Amino acid sequence: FSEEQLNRYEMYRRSAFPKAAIKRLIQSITGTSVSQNVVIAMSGISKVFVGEVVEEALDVCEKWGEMPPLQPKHMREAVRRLKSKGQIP
Amino acid sequence: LFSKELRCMMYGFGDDQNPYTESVDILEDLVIEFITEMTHKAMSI
Repeated sequence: FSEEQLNRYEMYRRSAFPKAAIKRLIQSITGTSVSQNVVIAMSGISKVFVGEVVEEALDVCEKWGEMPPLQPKHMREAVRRLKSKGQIP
Repeated sequence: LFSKELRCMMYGFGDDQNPYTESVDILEDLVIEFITEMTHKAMSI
């Protein structure tokens, strides 16, 4: 296989949202303190959420012929399909 | 907020190793919006 595939999975595997901002964003709604689990937990669901968009976004990108980097038009035309498919809130 | 980690996250999913900053912004919103919704939905139970 290639170093890019290797380097793309390594970036995948280790990428994650900063605990700091997930805690700050969550507590700006709850109005209260939240466990680290709630923060850790919330980060997987958020990562997964991102994953699903990019894939849709990528699939859009290519059927429209075009190529990455994904454009804002790819991001939004992807969000719609995932709602029509009922897969994201 | 996440423009740099979400950037290495867009790569691990198939985007360019250098996603368009423009798009990384739209994505951060979708996420900030997402977390919130979940946050409201979760408390509700």
